[PDB]
Amino acid sequence: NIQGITKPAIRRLARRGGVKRISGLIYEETRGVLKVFLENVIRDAVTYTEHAKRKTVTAMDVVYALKRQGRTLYGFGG
Amino acid sequence: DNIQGITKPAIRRLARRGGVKRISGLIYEETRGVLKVFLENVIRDAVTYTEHAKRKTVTAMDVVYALKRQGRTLYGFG
Amino acid sequence: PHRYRPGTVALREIRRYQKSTELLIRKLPFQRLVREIAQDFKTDLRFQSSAVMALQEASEAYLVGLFEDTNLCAIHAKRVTIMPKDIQLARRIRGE
Amino acid sequence: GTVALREIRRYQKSTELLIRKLPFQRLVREIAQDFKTDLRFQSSAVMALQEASEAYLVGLFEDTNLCAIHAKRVTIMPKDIQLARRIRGER
Amino acid sequence: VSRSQRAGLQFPVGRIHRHLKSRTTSHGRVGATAAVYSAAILEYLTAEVLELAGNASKDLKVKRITPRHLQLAIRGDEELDSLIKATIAGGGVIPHIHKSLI
Amino acid sequence: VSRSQRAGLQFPVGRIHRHLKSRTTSHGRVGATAAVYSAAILEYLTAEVLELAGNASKDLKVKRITPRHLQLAIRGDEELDSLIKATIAGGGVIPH
Amino acid sequence: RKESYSIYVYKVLKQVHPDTGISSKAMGIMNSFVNDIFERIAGEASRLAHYNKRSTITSREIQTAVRLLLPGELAKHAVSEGTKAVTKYTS
Amino acid sequence: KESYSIYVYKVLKQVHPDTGISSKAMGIMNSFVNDIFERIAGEASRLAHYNKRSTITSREIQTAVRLLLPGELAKHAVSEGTKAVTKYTS
DNA sequence: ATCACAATCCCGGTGCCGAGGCCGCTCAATTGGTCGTAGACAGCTCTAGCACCGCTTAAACGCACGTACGGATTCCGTACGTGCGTTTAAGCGGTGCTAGAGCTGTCTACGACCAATTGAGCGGCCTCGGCA
DNA sequence: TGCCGAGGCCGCTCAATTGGTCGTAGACAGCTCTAGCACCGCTTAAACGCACGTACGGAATCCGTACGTGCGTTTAAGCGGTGCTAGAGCTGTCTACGACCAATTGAGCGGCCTCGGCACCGGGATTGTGAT
Repeated sequence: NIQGITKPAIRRLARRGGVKRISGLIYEETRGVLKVFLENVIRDAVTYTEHAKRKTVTAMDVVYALKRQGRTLYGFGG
Repeated sequence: DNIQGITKPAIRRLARRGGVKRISGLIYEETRGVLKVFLENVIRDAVTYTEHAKRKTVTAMDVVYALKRQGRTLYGFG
Repeated sequence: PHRYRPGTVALREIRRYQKSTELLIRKLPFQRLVREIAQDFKTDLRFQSSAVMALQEASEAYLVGLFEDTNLCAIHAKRVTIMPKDIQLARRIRGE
Repeated sequence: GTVALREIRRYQKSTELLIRKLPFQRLVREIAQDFKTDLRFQSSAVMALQEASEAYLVGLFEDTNLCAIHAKRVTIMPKDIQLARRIRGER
Repeated sequence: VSRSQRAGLQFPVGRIHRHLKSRTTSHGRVGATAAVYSAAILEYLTAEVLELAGNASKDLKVKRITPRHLQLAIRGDEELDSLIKATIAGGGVIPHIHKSLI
Repeated sequence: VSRSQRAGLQFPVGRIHRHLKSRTTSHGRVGATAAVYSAAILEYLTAEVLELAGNASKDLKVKRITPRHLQLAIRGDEELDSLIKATIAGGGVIPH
Repeated sequence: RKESYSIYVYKVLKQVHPDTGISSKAMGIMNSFVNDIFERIAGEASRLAHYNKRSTITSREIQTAVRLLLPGELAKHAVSEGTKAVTKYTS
Repeated sequence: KESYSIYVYKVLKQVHPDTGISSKAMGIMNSFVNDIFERIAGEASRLAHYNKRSTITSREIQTAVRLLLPGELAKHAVSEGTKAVTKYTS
């Protein structure tokens, strides 16, 4: 499912970063990077959700986890 | 002109402890500017802390609080 | 037959995707990935659509900034091609 | 390049300060003069400022050496300091 | 007769006071002038960011401020860039291609 | 019977309760077992750090802990390095 | 009920831009910005009250907090606006 | 002035019975303990704020520890806190 | 320097969904006394910060000398980019079902406060073993 | 080889423990209506595999310079003393304004409605690309 983040998607994310030539080994490394980031944020989101005794994850859990990690996000209620 | 009081051998020592093996002669001016900027920020915050307490002597507490504001937490004086 | 010399379409894509504001990862694959990742921490979870949207936006911003730092690292080595070692250097200097 | 390595080992071995106390104290007082006229400093404040400054500069030099190694060089240059301080966001 | 009107502001002094008393520590109080100062600060900061975003929107010949214009305004000023370090949702990035790439 | 003995700890439950009450819940109240849990966490972390520092000191063949040993212990563990990121006055640097 | 900062942000916008509008997404962004900056200022004020062993938050503490967070050329103007508001309110 | 010197010394002599500590290391330990306590208190108060609660309990401290400490440290800290609370209630 | 061409900007139309304004109600901002308690203010003091001077000497500085290293040049093969044909899996609209988040009412476990007692931390003095 | 510091005995003093009171925070049960999840059919678009070819990374070579090392002279840092005085810290007074409370009324939060500004399509105008 992490393979579902396709090569053209990483190419587009690189184009938005101004990258003109992309090595053929970039994509696996970027997949690892994204997996680590998501694992770090989702863990705190689920921690908040479990503390609230809820079975659902809300946008505010994600926003609080991101603010905790140092990646404050604007436009989702926090 | 006391910024020149940070002598070149002292900058060499700081670079040696950091693992730098060979140093360009243009490094010293860059290091002096970097140190001046850092010192300016920390001292500004410390002086603000001193002023809010209506005093004329800068304690170690003011320096520690100013450093903590910048995310440069320092143990041993707090 | 018309062929553009390798390097022109890359710049055209750079301009196009730096002009837009949309998301660049497909929605359904990212939702599937998020659900599978969260499957480890908890069983039988539920995700508000806004939770997945916030996660996707945070991930996209993080990856874009990381790629910009990587491009700086690559240009530093007198290159034009970004490489895994430049990603690693960008991540290490950042502290991550 | 032998004495450089010996000094590298010796300086990572020890724990003392590397900037002389009086020049740094004069620098600190001159910097603080522009913020509030007629300020005084405890010895603890100046010592803490020196400790923080030395740690900061050593870490920055580590990052700069990494940038230099990246470009297949061994001599650090101002460009490496600038890249290190731009990636961190210190600029 | 409202406290903000006596202070000549738009942001509410009273509601800001109520939110301030709910942030203090035990046996803590909040002066009535702290709300005045905080309301003035918030009004000034919002005015600055909104004026910059309005200029950015006027450049693109539009009548509505979007996340894109907020990102353009914030990332185009050094003070607001340093102070605001958040991920504006749907704001994209500022276009810039390095010279050595062309 | 002090609450520490009831909890079987070494840190002061009463003083930690007072300190938690000072920061409070923004004019609220603090539960009974909050102090016990906080004291337990503080004791565990201090025990871990001091054990590592004592091992470092014994490896250096000395009978007293110094800030150098504290930094040697902290930087020698991944998780203690992640949790603690402060500058320790008088500790030097890890050889590399 | 869920209170929000939409009214005052719209009032400020129509004060400084009597022809431009704002979006729902921009409204949410401004809500988040105001909430975050207010939280930062309030936290700094609380810490400042604790440091001097006080218990009353005062406009002196808010001024010092604004001086601590906001970068230069913003601290000056923000402090000017706050002082003007305080002086008018006392009048 | 209040300090954690005696409790830190007791913990030290519990771990290493034949090791002493210098004054500077005591200062380092005092600052470290104060910093960790400040972090835990702030996280717990914020957690009370988010869920519209007014009382800090064992659950808030447990979630704060789970959020702040990394990996195995969180697991063992949670275990020790649970043991202490179960002993206290008994 | 010239010129055909894929590609992008500009202008015009449309019709669709979101902003902006208006109503009603309700929750909280505002007012007036009471009271007390947290802080501004005046003194005292004795701590510690600062301004001199001598002097010892270890650190810094100026100069010479040689070689290790960074930068320009050249060359070449392979990894990338570009475009085309096929396909395959996302996106949209509709349908249905059900877990579960959210509000409300009771009440019962729990924590704050005060008066008394006492016991565990904090500072003082000292010294003999760890350390530079 | 001592000297310079940490571990221990001792002085009280402030806060931690008991216990009863009393209000209230939240645990729990119950119901409601939202919203998350699952399935299905089309259908246009994006992804994937492939062929071909130019640009680019990386290596090898050469050379000039710039950086490290050593030596001798100079200097100013650090130690060690000395008087001296602001001012940080503590005590005590008295008081100025913020919290609690009761009553009340207006500003803002949901809900709704409407039109106009932004989004997509389509056709000319332009503008770098790339062979000539």
